[PDB]
Amino acid sequence: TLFVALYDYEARTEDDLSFHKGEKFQILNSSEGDWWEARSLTTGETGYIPSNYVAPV
Ligand code: NA
Ligand code: NA
Repeated sequence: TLFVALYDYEARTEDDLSFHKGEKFQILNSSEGDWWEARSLTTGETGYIPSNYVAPV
């Protein structure tokens, strides 16, 4: 399942990942809590994204 960003998000540090609304992600870890480790299908960048900012495609 891919996930798609509902809103733009600007990351605070190198650990979280900035993204634009409509960006799609493949999710690598969702089991660690509510920030999921994800790779952007736009750029390939990988980092934590807030799981409440994305929805399944
Ligand atoms: Na970042
Ligand atoms: Na969500």
